[PDB]
Amino acid sequence: STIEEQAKTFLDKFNHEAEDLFYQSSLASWNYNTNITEENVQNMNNAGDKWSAFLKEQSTLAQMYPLQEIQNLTVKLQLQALQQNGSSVLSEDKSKRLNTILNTMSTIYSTGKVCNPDNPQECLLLEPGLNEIMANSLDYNERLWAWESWRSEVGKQLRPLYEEYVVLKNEMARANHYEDYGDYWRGDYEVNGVDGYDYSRGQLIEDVEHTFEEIKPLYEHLHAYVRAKLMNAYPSYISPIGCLPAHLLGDMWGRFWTNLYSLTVPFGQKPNIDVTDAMVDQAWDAQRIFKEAEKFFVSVGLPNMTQGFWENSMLTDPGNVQKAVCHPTAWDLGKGDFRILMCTKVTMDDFLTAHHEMGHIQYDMAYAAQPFLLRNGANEGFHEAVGEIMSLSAATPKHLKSIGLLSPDFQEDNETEINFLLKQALTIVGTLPFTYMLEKWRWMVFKGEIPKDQWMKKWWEMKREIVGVVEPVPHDETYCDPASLFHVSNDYSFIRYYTRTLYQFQFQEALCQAAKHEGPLHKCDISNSTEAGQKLFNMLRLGKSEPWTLALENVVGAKNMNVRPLLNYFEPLFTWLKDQNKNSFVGWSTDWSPYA
Amino acid sequence: CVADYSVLYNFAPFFAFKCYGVSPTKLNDLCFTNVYADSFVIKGNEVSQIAPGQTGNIADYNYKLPDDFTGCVIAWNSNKLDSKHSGNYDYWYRLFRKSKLKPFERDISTEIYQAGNKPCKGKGPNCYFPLQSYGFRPTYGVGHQPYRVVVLSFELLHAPATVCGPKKSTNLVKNKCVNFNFNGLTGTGVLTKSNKKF
Ligand SMILES: *[C@@H]1O[C@H](CO)[C@@H](O[C@@H]2O[C@H](CO)[C@@H](O[C@@H]3O[C@H](CO[C@H]4O[C@H](CO)[C@@H](O)[C@H](O)[C@@H]4O)[C@@H](O)[C@H](O[C@H]4O[C@H](CO)[C@@H](O)[C@H](O)[C@@H]4O)[C@@H]3O)[C@H](O)[C@H]2NC(C)=O)[C@H](O)[C@H]1NC(C)=O
Ligand SMILES: *[C@@H]1O[C@H](CO)[C@@H](O[C@@H]2O[C@H](CO)[C@@H](O[C@@H]3O[C@H](CO)[C@@H](O)[C@H](O)[C@@H]3O)[C@H](O)[C@H]2NC(C)=O)[C@H](O)[C@H]1NC(C)=O
Ligand SMILES: *[C@@H]1O[C@H](CO)[C@@H](O[C@@H]2O[C@H](CO)[C@@H](O)[C@H](O)[C@H]2NC(C)=O)[C@H](O)[C@H]1NC(C)=O
Ligand SMILES: *[C@@H]1O[C@H](CO)[C@@H](O[C@@H]2O[C@H](CO)[C@@H](O)[C@H](O)[C@H]2NC(C)=O)[C@H](O)[C@H]1NC(C)=O
Ligand SMILES: *[C@@H]1O[C@H](CO)[C@@H](O)[C@H](O)[C@H]1NC(C)=O
Ligand SMILES: *[C@@H]1O[C@H](CO)[C@@H](O)[C@H](O)[C@H]1NC(C)=O
Repeated sequence: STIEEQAKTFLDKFNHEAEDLFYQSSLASWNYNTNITEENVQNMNNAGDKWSAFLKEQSTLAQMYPLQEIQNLTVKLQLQALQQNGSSVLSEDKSKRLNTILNTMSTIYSTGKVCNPDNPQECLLLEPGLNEIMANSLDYNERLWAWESWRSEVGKQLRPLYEEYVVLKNEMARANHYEDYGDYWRGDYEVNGVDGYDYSRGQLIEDVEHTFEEIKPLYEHLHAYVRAKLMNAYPSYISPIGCLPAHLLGDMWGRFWTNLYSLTVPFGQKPNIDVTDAMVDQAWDAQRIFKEAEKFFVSVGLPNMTQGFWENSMLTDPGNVQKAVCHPTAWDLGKGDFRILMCTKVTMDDFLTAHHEMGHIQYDMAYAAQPFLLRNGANEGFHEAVGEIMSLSAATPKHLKSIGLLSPDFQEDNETEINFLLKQALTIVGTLPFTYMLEKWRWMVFKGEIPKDQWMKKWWEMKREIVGVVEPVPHDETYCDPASLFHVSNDYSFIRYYTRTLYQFQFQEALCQAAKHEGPLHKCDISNSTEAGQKLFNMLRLGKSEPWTLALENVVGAKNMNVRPLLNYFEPLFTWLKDQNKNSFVGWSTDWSPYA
Repeated sequence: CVADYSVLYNFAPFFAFKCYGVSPTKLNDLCFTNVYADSFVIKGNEVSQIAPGQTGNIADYNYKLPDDFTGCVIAWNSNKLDSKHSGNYDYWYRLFRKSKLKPFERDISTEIYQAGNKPCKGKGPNCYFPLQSYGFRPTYGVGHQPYRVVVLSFELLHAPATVCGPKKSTNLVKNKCVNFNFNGLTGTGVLTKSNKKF
């Protein structure tokens, strides 16, 4: 009779079909993941094709019922999802060109190679050595040559491809209900239907600027230290207060400075809290680590993994023709099948990664009872935060004493916590400038403010300003540094992390506050807590029936984003940065150029 | 006939074997008019949906029962026997029925999922087919596996029962004062050997 009755009759079969065909496609992909053969590739591709094509038959009837007479708002959100992620506007030619550009971008980026200097005999890719030459090798000439050659050999080819891709995406968004593809990315966090929790699209620019400025004095304080330590090993290359060259970052994209831990160590004589050496002595292995990771959820109160998961998940790389890719994946297939495909070594870092991966599986299992069309977190970043908070909490010396590998005789002092604080800040604080600047440049390039010939120039205008890092060799419009980046060259929104980092700190402080836990914020374990676990489980099973603002106000009683937990976490480290950098200049010199 | 109720206790422990309208201790010594043997397959989450009175969203869809269902319904897993890694799409069930059903009534008569502006009927949008394939796998967790279930109704009504539990016996002692019972012949005395010609 009414719109809702017909819509729910239509959705009754489609919910089961979305379970079934998506499970079939994900199972084909997972069988291929556990067994890399050509026929598994074909099965994965065909299953994905049939699933995504069947999505069209139901999205066609989804648009058949418009969205202006819906009162449950379950039908409204589910029809919006159907009309967005199963519908399109581009004609066959424009969509075909878009997909061809994506395929060519991926092909060039993955198959691109850089050869050894002054020789075409031996050539290397990006993954084997380039991620490790920057990380390990420190020679000026070799790193400069590799950086220049690789950046040229990717950006020069891919820059016109990106210029075509951005125009096609802008046209598609204009034909859509968006101003531009930049706004299309800006609409991911959008909220509608519930007053007092609706999110305005124009606030995304305004919110980010609010807290970042207040944290700008911290980062330059960190920049006051790094340039001090780097000049210890690179005296002549670096200016005392000037901008840093863009080929010694330790990584291709200047994401982190943590890998410079030895270079940027505060105190290099106190041994690290290490249990990997003690792991062998106590006959530890992968199963022991994963079982204690399960015991973590057992003690907090979250439901633990079923034996069906432990039976089928591949913990170790089979090798031989049974080759796979052990990248951390928290597979979400449903129907009770949630499995983890990641190869684990006997280390504390792999222990952290195992917690990180198991957290997302925990969340997915918790909200699996929800309808498949609403089996999603509050937004993109909440699912990441669910595992990230547990991964962070797995870095506590007291719970590591409770492990037993680290003897209880271990002591807490300046140099067993400050050394970790600096590493954590280099992981978290150091990535903020590039993290915001990438989104800023993508917004600028998609919006159309910059003339085409100035597109690269702006890219190098803010590199000296936001991050304080200057190029070692100028790159013109032919080069495209973001074309060497994972997300930009493959059209992936980078805004998820700049919000997940904000949400995880609030989640962690809520867990540490509701559990009545004392001490510095870097000492907080929730294993022996129930209020924190219960208040997390409240959000675990909710699903998509709430926005991100309301769900965030269900954590600390605050709808919107905040930075206070992040500042509090490094507050002793903030005092350290303020105290130890008294005679070092605060800031950076943009006009300085090391390239003569 | 003679129905013993220790036969299932010999068998594997059936998970949701429960009794509602009968006496568990008197099961082997109670008389019932007849026995009904409705046997079917349910998935784990909606096994309890086939409930007396508390008709679940599956019971009104597939098979319902009166409020005071007297007897016991036995439910147990049939995963390994009845699950395939390719999906038990051969095992179907009307997941999309429209209203309440009636006790002792198969859903073989298809109740077309018709709800909307379309008098379409049959199969399709707003006229869907109620039948849904289970698609079972032996790898599924709890709630998505073929729990095979049977309804053993212990009806006892106006018609004579003639369906009761067995009765055991003891030894025979002769030349000793004793009480006795011979198919309902109470009395006490001394039992010896006789030379009569019945
Ligand atoms: C609308 O429809 C689109 C389909 O176009 C959906 O978009 C997909 O969303 C999923 C979910 O995020 C994306 O999957 C993600 O892929 C990332 C990249 O992984 C690749 O690279 C690694 C190597 O680094 C390989 O091992 C891997 O096999 C892939 O080749 C993953 O990193 C992501 O995992 C992250 O989350 C898990 C927890 O779930 C963590 O444990 C991980 O550590 C990691 O942080 C993720 O799996 C997929 O790429 C998207 N497709 C496209 C084309 O963009 C939308 O989700 C959908 N909208 C809905 C359903 O609302
Ligand atoms: C708006 O949409 C939601 C989601 O589709 C509807 O939620 C559904 O609500 C009904 C009754 O309110 C639930 O049925 C209940 O099932 C339980 C368990 O079987 C039973 O104990 C109850 O007696 C009742 O029958 C149904 O499960 C639930 N669906 C989901 C997916 O949660 C809601 O009803 C809609 N609003 C209106 C006014 O219809
Ligand atoms: C991975 O997949 C391949 C092919 O998809 C499997 O190889 C087949 O295995 C079956 C089962 O023993 C044999 O009957 C076939 O002859 C094999 N064919 C080939 C071409 O090898 C392989 O067994 C799978 N791996 C695992 C661990 O099952
Ligand atoms: C949570 O509680 C458990 C058990 O109450 C703690 O485990 C004890 O840890 C201490 C020191 O690590 C040992 O001396 C005991 O033998 C442990 N007991 C058991 C039963 O394992 C655990 O340490 C607590 N969590 C934290 C973070 O301290
Ligand atoms: C962990 O899983 C096992 C299954 O083997 C279960 O018996 C146990 O109760 C689970 N722990 C908790 C705390 O639920
Ligand atoms: C080390 O910790 C002690 C705590 O007793 C403190 O007084 C001292 O200032 C700390 N050292 C530095 C360099 O902060």
